[PDB]
Amino acid sequence: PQITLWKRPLVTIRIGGQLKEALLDTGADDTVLEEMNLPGKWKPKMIGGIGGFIKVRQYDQIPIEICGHKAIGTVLVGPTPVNIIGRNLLTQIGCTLNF
Amino acid sequence: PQITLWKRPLVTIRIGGQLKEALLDTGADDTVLEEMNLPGKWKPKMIGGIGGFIKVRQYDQIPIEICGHKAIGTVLVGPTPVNIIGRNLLTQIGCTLNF
Ligand SMILES: CC[C@H](C)[C@H](NC(C)=O)C(=O)N[C@@H](Cc1ccccc1)[C@H](O)CN(CC(C)C)S(=O)(=O)c1ccc(OC)cc1
Repeated sequence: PQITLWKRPLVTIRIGGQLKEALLDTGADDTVLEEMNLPGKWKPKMIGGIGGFIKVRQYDQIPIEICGHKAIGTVLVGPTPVNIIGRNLLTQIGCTLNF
Repeated sequence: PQITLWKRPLVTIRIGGQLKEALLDTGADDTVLEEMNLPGKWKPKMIGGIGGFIKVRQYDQIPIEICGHKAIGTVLVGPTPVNIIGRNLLTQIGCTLNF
């Protein structure tokens, strides 16, 4: 799709069999989802943004369908203000910025 | 132009006499610039992201050129680690996400 930006670019994602809403975030290096259970091993990680750093759980090689497009990659889980799809997965689904 | 997301989507902006590098950020509602002593009236604001909230100064109707495209609107100024072009200005330069 072509998505304009007069509203937040929120899309439905499917992960671990569940539907969620998530923000397509070109200013995010990584994908960070609100607290949830995901299967498999994870490792502790810290990530930072505008207000400082937070602790997250890093799950590698997780499948996620974003607005109908398949990705499989690293998903961070922790106290993010909103579910965020970052560049690691935006690149996988062929997302570009255009003007 | 088309901008891929393999790397941070940094572009050159002009506001004042300072050319700066800023992120084209679809995850940002508002535009947030690194500390700079802009002239004019402002209002205090708090904005929140990963790690919590920071205090910024809200300046209105500020001309900013983004990649040679003229925009004018609200810019938030404070202790962000990166200059952030938000949706309020991305819409004005006709920027979309595409996949
Ligand atoms: C991967 C971790 C994290 C998500 C990301 N950090 C990095 C290093 O990519 C980030 O915070 N990304 C930021 C941009 C960024 C990048 C690097 C360092 C600091 C910030 C994000 O794109 C915009 N922000 C709003 C979001 C959190 C809903 S925001 O910046 O917090 C924000 C919040 C409110 C705004 O206006 C209301 C505008 C912007």
